[PDB]
Amino acid sequence: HMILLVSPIDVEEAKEAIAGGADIIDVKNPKEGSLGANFPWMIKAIREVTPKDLLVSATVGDVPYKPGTISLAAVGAAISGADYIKVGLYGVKNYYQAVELMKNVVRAVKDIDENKIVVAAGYADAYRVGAVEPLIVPKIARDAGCDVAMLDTAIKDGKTLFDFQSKEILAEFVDEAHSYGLKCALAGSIKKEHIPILKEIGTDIVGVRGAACGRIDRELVKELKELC
Amino acid sequence: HMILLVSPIDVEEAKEAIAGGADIIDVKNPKEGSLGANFPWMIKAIREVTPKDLLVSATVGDVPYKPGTISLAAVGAAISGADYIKVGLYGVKNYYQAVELMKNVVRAVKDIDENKIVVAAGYADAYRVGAVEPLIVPKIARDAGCDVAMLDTAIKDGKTLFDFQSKEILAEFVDEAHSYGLKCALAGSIKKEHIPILKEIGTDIVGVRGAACGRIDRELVKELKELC
Amino acid sequence: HMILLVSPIDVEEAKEAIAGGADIIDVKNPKEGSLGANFPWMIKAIREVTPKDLLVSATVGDVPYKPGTISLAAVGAAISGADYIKVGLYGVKNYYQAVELMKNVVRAVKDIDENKIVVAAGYADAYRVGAVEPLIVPKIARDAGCDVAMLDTAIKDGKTLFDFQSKEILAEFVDEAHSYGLKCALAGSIKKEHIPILKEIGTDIVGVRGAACGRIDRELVKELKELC
Amino acid sequence: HMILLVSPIDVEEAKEAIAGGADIIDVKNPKEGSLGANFPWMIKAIREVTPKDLLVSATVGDVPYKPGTISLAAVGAAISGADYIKVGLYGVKNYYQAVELMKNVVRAVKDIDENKIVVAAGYADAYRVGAVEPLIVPKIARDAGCDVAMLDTAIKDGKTLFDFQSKEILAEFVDEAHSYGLKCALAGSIKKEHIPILKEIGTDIVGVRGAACGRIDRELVKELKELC
Amino acid sequence: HMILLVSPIDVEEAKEAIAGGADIIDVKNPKEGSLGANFPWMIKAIREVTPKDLLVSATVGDVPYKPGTISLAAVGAAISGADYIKVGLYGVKNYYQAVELMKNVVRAVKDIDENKIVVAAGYADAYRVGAVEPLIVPKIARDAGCDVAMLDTAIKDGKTLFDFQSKEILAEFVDEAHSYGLKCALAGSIKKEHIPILKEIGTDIVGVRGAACGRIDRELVKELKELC
Amino acid sequence: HMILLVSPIDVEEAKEAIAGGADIIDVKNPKEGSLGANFPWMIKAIREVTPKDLLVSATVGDVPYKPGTISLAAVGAAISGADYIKVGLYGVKNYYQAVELMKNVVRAVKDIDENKIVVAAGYADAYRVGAVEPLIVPKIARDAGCDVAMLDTAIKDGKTLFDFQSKEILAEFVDEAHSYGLKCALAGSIKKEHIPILKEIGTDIVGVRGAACGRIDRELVKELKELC
Repeated sequence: HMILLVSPIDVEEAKEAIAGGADIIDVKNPKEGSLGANFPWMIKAIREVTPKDLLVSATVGDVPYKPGTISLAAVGAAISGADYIKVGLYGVKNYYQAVELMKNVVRAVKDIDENKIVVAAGYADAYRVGAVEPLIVPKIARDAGCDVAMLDTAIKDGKTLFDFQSKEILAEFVDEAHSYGLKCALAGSIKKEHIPILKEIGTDIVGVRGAACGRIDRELVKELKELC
Repeated sequence: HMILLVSPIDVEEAKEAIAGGADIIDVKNPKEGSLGANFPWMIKAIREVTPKDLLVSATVGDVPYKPGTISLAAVGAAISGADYIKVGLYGVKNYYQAVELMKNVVRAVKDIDENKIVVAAGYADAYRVGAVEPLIVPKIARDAGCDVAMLDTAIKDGKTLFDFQSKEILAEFVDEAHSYGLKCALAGSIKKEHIPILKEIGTDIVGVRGAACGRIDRELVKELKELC
Repeated sequence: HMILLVSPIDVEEAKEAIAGGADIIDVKNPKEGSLGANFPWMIKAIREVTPKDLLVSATVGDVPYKPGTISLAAVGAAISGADYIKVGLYGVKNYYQAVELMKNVVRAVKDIDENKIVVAAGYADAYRVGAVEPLIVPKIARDAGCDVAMLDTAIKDGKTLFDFQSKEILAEFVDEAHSYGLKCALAGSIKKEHIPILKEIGTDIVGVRGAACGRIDRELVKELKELC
Repeated sequence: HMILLVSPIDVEEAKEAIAGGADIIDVKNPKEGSLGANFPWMIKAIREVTPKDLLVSATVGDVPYKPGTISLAAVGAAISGADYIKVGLYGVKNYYQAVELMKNVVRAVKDIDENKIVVAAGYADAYRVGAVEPLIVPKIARDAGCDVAMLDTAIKDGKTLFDFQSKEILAEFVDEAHSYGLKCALAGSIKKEHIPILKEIGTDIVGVRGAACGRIDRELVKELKELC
Repeated sequence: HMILLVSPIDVEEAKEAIAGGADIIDVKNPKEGSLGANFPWMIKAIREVTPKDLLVSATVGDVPYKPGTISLAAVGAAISGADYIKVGLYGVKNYYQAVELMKNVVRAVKDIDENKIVVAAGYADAYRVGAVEPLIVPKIARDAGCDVAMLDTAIKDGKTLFDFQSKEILAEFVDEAHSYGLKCALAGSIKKEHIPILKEIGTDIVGVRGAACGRIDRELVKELKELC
Repeated sequence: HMILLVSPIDVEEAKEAIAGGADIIDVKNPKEGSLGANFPWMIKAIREVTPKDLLVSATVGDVPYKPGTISLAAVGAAISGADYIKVGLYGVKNYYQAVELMKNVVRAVKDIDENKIVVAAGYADAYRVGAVEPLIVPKIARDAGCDVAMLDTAIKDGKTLFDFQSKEILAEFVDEAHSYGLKCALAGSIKKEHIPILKEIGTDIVGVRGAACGRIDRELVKELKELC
């Protein structure tokens, strides 16, 4: 079974995603990057509109290597109502820098609530932005004590997760994350056609917006949910 | 009268700064830059050790132009016990970018408590790092609804605030901040010799570490406090 | 009352600008940048064709921080017949560099004739080119002993002065320049629609080319002059 | 016979260079680069102190590719009293850019006085600064209608002309300049030991300062003059 | 008499070039740059399909300044069947770096076969890519002991050899190469119209592809051969 | 059992390494980078002096992403007598670029001699130079059909393999390479103290120079060999 994560642009789109059967309502800000951070008031508004039985995810940004700043930002997201706190490993260049930043984020979030989930997200197209190698995100997540290893695309030019990573390499990524006791989330201009492929490789969470649109349509969210 | 702000490296140095008569205990992390952010657990530990009649300040970083990330970081610092939240205007390039970021930080902080103080900090040596022009900091603080306009040095190579800014320009900066109803904080490898000059021009807050030292000595803090 | 400055590409366009009622005939070279310098023979030819009761302006370039070179260039422009000598503050990064360069240009020009006018020009979109903050241009002009504080756009991609600066900030810029005894010139793909706004805020000089057009039409210059 | 060119730092050093037997008194500003431009008032003061029978040289800078600005700067230097106007081919990247800039400088100077001399100067160590290839300076000078082809060093780290160019390549440079009817000037931390080598290859002008120093000593200038 | 060099994209295009009367069959890989290196198996396949009375040329790349790597690559090209080993002087910045790299390539090739020919190729548009000045290529080839001095274009945007170099400068380049006992090859989006000009100046080898197309046609190669 | 690889600077150092018990004699050129390529004549001289029962290794460089150039260079190294052909994965940015380049090198080498060994070498400190993530080298080597997965240091500032990679991460690297049927070589300012650690984790080959010195001493090589 695959969990459906939807990233609405506003409170109205969140209601649509909820009505359609989305499992996680993700709060991000595309103007600030792939995993750009939205504001504390927006995360709070989204947690307020989201039913109790569903989880809210929020990004802290396509982050530079600033452990202190990002640890404080993760506190801001958690306090604001995020159940999943997601870090875009953008400015971190290698395994060690990424583990150092993520360890501090993990401590910061768990200190707010031990039940909150930390997501280490790498970019499938990291080479286009100089970000940390995506294939080492499962080890970064394992060694930092994260709960979820994720991939998304950094540049939103229409090129998908599958244009940057082969099915075999992605299947290896998922297997490796699972071997470390982690869940695996995959996104990057995902289309309905990609859903059975992601389900097949054992992906735990799929992230979408475009596939549900143009604005989010509950009928299309329902269609995606059925495919999961 | 000038308020003395001291930036201790640890809880032990904070106790030393408190014992010596420091008015504000500033929590920063030099490893992450001039106004590098420390961790939520450190801000909390410092507020716990600091007497209730003294204020705690915390930096959110030498920030990139990421309003959402920085607004969340400001929440993290405020929740952790910071009374003053300081933003290093590093990655912001002009007046508009700086106002947009600071307006969002002001909302994030004032939403928690209208009594918490927001400091917009520019770099006296901004040109060495590509940061926003320091002389427009008072207008950025005015237009973003900040409480304090501050200058510090970006590069810690021993060059002081006075090596980058003339007494006349600094006196103009202080007068302009006061004309907009703001307080003015000045720092940048400040030495004991600089204190009467800063007092003379009407500076509200002086920031130090090196002058109180290599470790923070309460006797040296006392000496600086007497000069204020 | 607003003075109309027109920047013709050749002697024929200058005649058109003169016939249409332009007050200042500005000699620049767009091939070398926003305020690119034209040649001594062109400034001389333009002053020869321009009636004695009108003033000739000439740019010395989108200048790097080379006080000696620019002071010599200001001499070249003045000797060639320029009444206004305009410096594009491009390569100067801060207040101090800009004041040092402009003080030397002011000496070079005032030594020739105290009646010749020195214009310190900043870019409304300075952040796109790394140039000195435009909002400190009035203080640079005050402290260097310039006569006019000006703004123009650095990149000629069709984005105007009003796309980079708000009416309120521009009104503050004009008021500040006037408070220091300076005149204020504003340009940056100015359109006919912008003229009443610029007049309203107390702008002394408006610079155009595109609005008077693709070639300078005397009828269009007349229309702009009537609006001033 | 080799002509001795000396670059004094002030009017007092110029008097010393004159007394020692220097043939050309060169006015440059090392703070602005290898061939950094001094101010119009300094060139004028040097021409005023220099006897009628000696020539004054002045640089217009380590120039960017800005023909208009540099043509105006050459006018400033010529008007100020420079007999030789020297252009440092720094920001020009190839033959065509260098010829375009130099042709305009040549027109500008000759329009002031047909008897004035234009010097195209390349850097022996151009690769260290990205400047135009020094070995093509004789063709640039020929094709732009310059009078002198020159080489100097861009970075003043103590590395000489001979550390960057072999005697054979320099002899070829001199022969080529002579074949085009040009004079050849050579400089670049020249020492007394280098003088017979430069004379041997047929160099017309040698540029010094250090070899005459520490301040210029007329006795050492006399010694260098005897070696020429 | 001018020799016709054609650069086919595959074995089939090579056969067309051969049938049409091409004298040299050049093996390059546009994906890796202007003079990008193809693979050993491709050079071998081309040498096999080419009649023994015709020569095969192969590039080793738009090379960085890595003498050892490039000397080994030249061995690879020679062993693979290349008669002409062409080096694109891309990453070399000046005369000395280019002579050092080329001397090592010459030794590497000569140690395989004394009869194999070494081409030192510069870019007519070197300024666009930061490559060594094209006008010094004849001296680099002379001093490194190369057999051929060549120019091509670095960027394949449709701008030709004649857009970057004047006929006079090219005639000087050819004369200089001949004076050093070298052959001269010229290429850079050459069109049929350029052929009589190149023949007139004494060019030994002309390089084409586009002028023979769209795929290479033997009829078009025949037409170009007649013009040679 | 660990194999001892020694990188001598000359033929005399190679003899010392051989006499001391070195198993692989590695030919590199530090002037061109960490894994800078030496010349064909040097590889040939080393293969000649080395007893036939020992293997010779040679680097093709800290390579840019130029498959054709590098494939030709690998042919040059193989033809010259290298048994191991080592590629420094420097300019390749990700898994895909590295696999593409390495697959071509593997084909080029195999076409010369099936018994020759291809080493895919990554940098333990890749982040300092922008090179491909070292932790994905075992997958690159597996997928390109290489025989050996190696790590070395890019910058020779005295910082070792152990300063950049933890013993656990290195043990994982070795286990992963072995799981894909590869051998693992580790180097990077290795000291005698590091040898038991490398042996413990199952490293197949250890690379040294400094630990055997100052020039290579057979007594010191013998000591290192005993530790292996």
